[PDB]
Amino acid sequence: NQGVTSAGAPLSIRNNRMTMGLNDGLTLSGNNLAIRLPGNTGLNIQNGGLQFRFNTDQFQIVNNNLTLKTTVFDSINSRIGAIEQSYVASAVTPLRLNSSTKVLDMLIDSSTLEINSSGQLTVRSTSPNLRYPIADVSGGIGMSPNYRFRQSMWIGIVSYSGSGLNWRVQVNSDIFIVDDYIHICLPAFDGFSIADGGDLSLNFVTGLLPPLLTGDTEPAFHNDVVTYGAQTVAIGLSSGGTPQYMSKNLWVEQWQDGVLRLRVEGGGSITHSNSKWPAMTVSYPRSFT
Amino acid sequence: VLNQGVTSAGAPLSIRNNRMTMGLNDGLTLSGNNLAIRLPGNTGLNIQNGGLQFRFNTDQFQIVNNNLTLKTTVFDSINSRIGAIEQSYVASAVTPLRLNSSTKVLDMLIDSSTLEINSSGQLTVRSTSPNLRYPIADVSGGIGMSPNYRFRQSMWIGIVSYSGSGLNWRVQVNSDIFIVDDYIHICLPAFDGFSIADGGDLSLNFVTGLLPPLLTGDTEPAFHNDVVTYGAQTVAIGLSSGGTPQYMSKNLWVEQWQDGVLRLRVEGGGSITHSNSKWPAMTVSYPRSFT
Amino acid sequence: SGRPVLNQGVTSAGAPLSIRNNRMTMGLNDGLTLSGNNLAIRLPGNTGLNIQNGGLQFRFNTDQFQIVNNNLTLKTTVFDSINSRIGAIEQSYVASAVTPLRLNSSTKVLDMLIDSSTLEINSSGQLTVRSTSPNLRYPIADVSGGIGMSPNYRFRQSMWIGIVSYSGSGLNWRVQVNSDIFIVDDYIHICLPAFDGFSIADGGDLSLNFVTGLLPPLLTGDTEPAFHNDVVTYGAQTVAIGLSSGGTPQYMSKNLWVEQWQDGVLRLRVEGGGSITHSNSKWPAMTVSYPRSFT
Ligand SMILES: CC(=O)N[C@H]1[C@H]([C@H](O)[C@H](O)CO)O[C@@](OC[C@H]2O[C@@H](O[C@H]3[C@H](O)[C@@H](O)[C@H](O)O[C@@H]3CO)[C@H](O)[C@@H](O)[C@H]2O)(C(=O)O)C[C@@H]1O
Ligand SMILES: CC(=O)N[C@H]1[C@H]([C@H](O)[C@H](O)CO)O[C@@](OC[C@H]2O[C@@H](O[C@H]3[C@H](O)[C@@H](O)[C@H](O)O[C@@H]3CO)[C@H](O)[C@@H](O)[C@H]2O)(C(=O)O)C[C@@H]1O
Ligand SMILES: CC(=O)N[C@H]1[C@H]([C@H](O)[C@H](O)CO)O[C@@](O)(C(=O)O)C[C@@H]1O
Repeated sequence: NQGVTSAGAPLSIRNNRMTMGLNDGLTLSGNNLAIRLPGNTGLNIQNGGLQFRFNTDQFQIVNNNLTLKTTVFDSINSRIGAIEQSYVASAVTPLRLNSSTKVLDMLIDSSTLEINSSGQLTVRSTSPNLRYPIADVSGGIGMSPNYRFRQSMWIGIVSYSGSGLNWRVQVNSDIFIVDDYIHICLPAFDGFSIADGGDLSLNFVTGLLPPLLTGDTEPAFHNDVVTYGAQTVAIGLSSGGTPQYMSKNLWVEQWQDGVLRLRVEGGGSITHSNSKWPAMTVSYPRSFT
Repeated sequence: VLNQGVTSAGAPLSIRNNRMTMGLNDGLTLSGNNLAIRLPGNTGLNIQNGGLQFRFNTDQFQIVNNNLTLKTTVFDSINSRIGAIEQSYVASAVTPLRLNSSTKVLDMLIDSSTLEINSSGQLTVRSTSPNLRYPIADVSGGIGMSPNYRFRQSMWIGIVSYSGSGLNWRVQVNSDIFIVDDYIHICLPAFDGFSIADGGDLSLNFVTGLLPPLLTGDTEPAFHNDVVTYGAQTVAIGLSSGGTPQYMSKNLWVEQWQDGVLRLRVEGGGSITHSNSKWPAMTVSYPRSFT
Repeated sequence: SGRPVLNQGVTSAGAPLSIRNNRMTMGLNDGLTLSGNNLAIRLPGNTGLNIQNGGLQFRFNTDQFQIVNNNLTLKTTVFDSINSRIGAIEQSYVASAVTPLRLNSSTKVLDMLIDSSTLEINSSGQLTVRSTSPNLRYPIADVSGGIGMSPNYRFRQSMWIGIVSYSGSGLNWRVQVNSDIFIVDDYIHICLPAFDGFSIADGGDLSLNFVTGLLPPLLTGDTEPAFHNDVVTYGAQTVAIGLSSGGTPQYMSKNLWVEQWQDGVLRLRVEGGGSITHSNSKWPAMTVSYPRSFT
C-alpha cells in the first residue's frame, strides 16, 4: 500500500526490482537513457540533441528540408554555356558536316581546283588553247619561230612564152617565207628572144626542197588574176654582140596548179636573139589555213 | 520492520493507485514490452546495425567525417561528355569562312564573279574567256592570229594626179588593194599620162573610191603625215611626142600621205621634150597605221 | 519468514532508473527530453529531421530527392536539364576538319588554307581568284589588259647616219648618208637617200657600216638578217645610176641585191648592165629590205 506493485510497459517488476525494456536504438550511457547511433551515417548527438550532418558546400536546409546547393552545378552550367554561346552545328555547301563522324570537309570541283602538297587550295593550271602561228614558245604564249622565218630552196624550170617565142631555163633559187609573205629569189639567167609582151613561168610542181610543198607557194589571192608587185627590170638584148639593156615591166600575174606566172612587158623592142636576165626577187602574200 | 520503497516518481514516470506508468510523446512508442523509437513511413531512417541509422544510395552519396556527401562518380558521365567536346570543337570561323554564332550555321563567303557552286554542289572556278586584243583573236576555239590581219583584199577606183613645174593632169584608174600583216599594197595599172617635169609628184586620192568596208583612214601610213623616202625604186617611163617613146629611168618613192591623199615622188634620170608619157604598172607599198 | 525486513513494493531499479529519497526518476542524455510530462525526442534547429506524422522522419526537397527501398536517392529530373543541352550538342557539331580546312583544337578556330599565288581574300572577305598575268613571249604582250601583239613589233622608226663604201677592182670610195630605218614585223627596211659617188666597176660592193651610226634605241645587232651571215641573193632589183665625166650623164641599169651581213656590215652587190668610162656616179634613192633576226 502506497507502494508500487505493478508497472506498465516498458517498465517491469521482478522481486521488488524495477527494470526497463529497450529496443535497438535506445541504450544505456553512463547512468542515462540515450539514443544509440552505430557507425557514421550522418546522424549525431550534438548541440543538445539529435542532428543530421551534411557537407556544407553541396547541401543546405530550406524550411527544414534537405536541399541541393546551386553552386554544385555551376562548373557544369558554365562549361556548357561556354559552348552554346558559339559552336558549329551545321555547314552550307560547298561545306559539308557529317553530324555523325563529327567531321567537316569541303566540296571542290576536281577539274578546276586542287589541293597543294602543302595542303593549300589552288587553281588547276590549265594549258591554254593555241592556234598556229600562235604557240608555246619556251614556256609562254608566243609566236611560232616558224611563222617568223622559214628557209628553203627551189631547183626548177623557168619558161618564157610570148607571141610564139618559147624556151626554158634551169635555175637554182633560195626561197624565204616570212610572216604572211613568200620570197622567191631568182638568180641571173640567160635566155633567148623575148616579145614585146609575154609570160615567165615558174613551175613549182617539181623541184621544191622537202619539207616544202607545191601548195606552200599558193598566193593568198589563190588563183585570181592580179597585177601584184609590179616593178621595172633591165634585160640585156643582143645578137651575140654587146647587149643593149631594155627596161621592162614585170609583175606577178597569176598562180595556177603550182605554176606561178609573171608578166613581162613594156619598154619597146629591138631585133635580138639572146637575152641576159638579171637576178629578180619575187614576193607575194601567201595562203594559209 | 518494513521498507515500502518507491512512493513517488518524476516525469516521464508517474504512479497511481500503486501502479507506475511512463508517458510518451510522438516518436516514442511501445514495440512489444520494449520502449522504441517510432519511424513512420519510409523517410530514409531505419533501425539496423544495433541502432538508428540513415540510409542512402551508395552510388550517389557517401559519408565523409560523418557528413552526408555527393560521390564524385555521380558526375563522372557529365565531366567526360563535356570534356570530349572541349578538347576539339569549332568555336569561331575566319574569312572566307563564317560562323553564325546564333543559328549555329557555318558557310563560306565567295566572289561569284570568278567562283561558283556547281550543279552537284561542288566548288568550281567560273569558266571564262581570255582578254584578247586584235590582231590576236578567237580562232575557232583557240587563241590565234586573226585572219583579217593576215590578209584582206579591197579595191580603189579613183584619180591619180601628176604635178610638176606647172604641169598638171589626171587619170582614172583602178587598183587592187592588199592589206597583209602591217603593210598595205596599192597595185597600179600601166597607164597613159602627159608631159612630166624632171621632178614632180604623183598623187593618189583615197578620199573617194575605196570599196567597203575600207575607209580613207585605212590608207594612212604608220609614220602618219611625216615626209619620207620609203620604198625608193627605179621605174622606166616612156616619153613621146606622138612617135616612138624613149624610155627614161626615173626614181620613184613614197613621199608623204596627207589628208587621205598619198603623194609619190617621181624624179631623176634625164629628160627630153615631150607631150605624152607611158607609165608602167607600179605597186606601191608601205606600213599601215594601226590603232 | 525470519527475514528482519520484508520488502513490499519496488525497492530497487536498474539504470536508467534511479531512486533517491523514495522517489524514482530516469536520467536522459541529449536527444531525449520532456515535453509536457512525456518522454520525447529533442531535435535542435533544422537539420532536416522532424517529429511529424506520428514520429521521427527526415525531410528533403521533393524535386531533388526521393526514397527508394528506404534510401535517399537523387531524382532524375534534376539532371535532365543537362543531359538534354549536352545531347543537343553531341548530335550536330564539328570535331575535326580536312584540308584545305584546318581546326586548332586549342583555340577552337577554323580557318582555310589557300595558295596566295592563285587565290586571294578580296576587300569583302570573299574567296576569289587572283587575276594572274599569263606567260607571254614577245612579240606577244600585254596590250591594255588583253593578250595582244606588241606595238613595238608592229612598227618602229629610227635612223642610221653613217658610211656607205664602194669596192670593186681597185675602184673604191665612201660617202656619208642620212637614212631612215623602219622595222615592221619581221623585216627591216633601210631607206637610203640619193647620193653621189665616183667610179664604179662592172661588178662591185656597196657596204653599209652599221657598227656606228645607229640612233638609240637601236643597236648594231638589230640589223642582223634572219639568215644571219649566209651569202644570199635577196631582194634583187634594178636601179638606174647616172655615169659621167663632167658633162651629160648616161643612165646605166644595174642589178642590186642584199648579199651578206657580217660583223655589223651589210654588203650589197651591184653588177650587170653594161659599162662605160667615167669618173662620177649619180646614185638614186634606193630602199633595201630583208628579214630581221629575232630572239
Ligand atoms: C555518429 C557517432 O559518433 N556514433 C557513435 C555512437 C554515438 O555517439 C552514441 O551511440 C550516441 O549515444 O556511439 C558508438 O560508440 C559507443 C561507445 O562510445 C564510446 O566512446 C566513443 C563515443 O561514443 C563517440 O561519440 C566518440 O566520437 O568516440 C568515442 C571513442 O572513445 C564510449 O566510451 C562507450 O561507452 C560507448 O558508449 C556506438 O556504437 O553507440 C559509436 C558510434 O560511432
Ligand atoms: C522504416 C520502417 O520500417 N518504418 C516502420 C516503423 C519502424 O520499423 C518502427 O517505428 C521501429 O520502431 O514501424 C511502423 O510500424 C509500427 C508498428 O511496428 C511494429 O513492429 C514491426 C515494425 O514496424 C517493423 O519495423 C519490424 O521489422 O517488424 C515489426 C513486427 O511487426 C510494432 O510491433 C508496432 O507496435 C508498431 O510499432 C510504424 O508505422 O511506426 C511501420 C514503419 O513503416
Ligand atoms: C526540426 C524541428 O522542428 N526541430 C524543433 C524541435 C522539435 O519541436 C521537438 O524537439 C520535437 O519534440 O525542438 C525545438 O523545440 C528545439 O529544441 O528548439 C525546436 C526545433 O526547431
